[PDB]
Amino acid sequence: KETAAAKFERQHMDSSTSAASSSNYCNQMMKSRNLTKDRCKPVNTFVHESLADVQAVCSQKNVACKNGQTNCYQSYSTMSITDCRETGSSKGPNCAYKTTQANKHIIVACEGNPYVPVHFDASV
Repeated sequence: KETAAAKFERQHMDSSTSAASSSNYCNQMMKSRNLTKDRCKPVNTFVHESLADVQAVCSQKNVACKNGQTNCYQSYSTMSITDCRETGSSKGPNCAYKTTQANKHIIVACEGNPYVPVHFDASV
């Protein structure tokens, strides 16, 4: 099975662009990253920064996690991101997503050795 670190990269990293290119970005990306396999993942955020920049967040601002955990970190600077949210009439096997691009700090949960991102908690 996929490691937590690898799953985080597949689900949340997109260093190939600098921002959601169009309104169909999420429809394409959620498919390409295999997040629409057996169900449409309802919500997912892609970060448009280098993997190195996102991994660096694990040494940045230590904050509590939504779930009350303490291995969360908030990026010191804002980053380009794209939030993908499934929309109402979305059923299957065709998933429909609304694409919302923004520049915000990200909060990720980290763990392991190396100490890398394993979950995307939120963006502020």
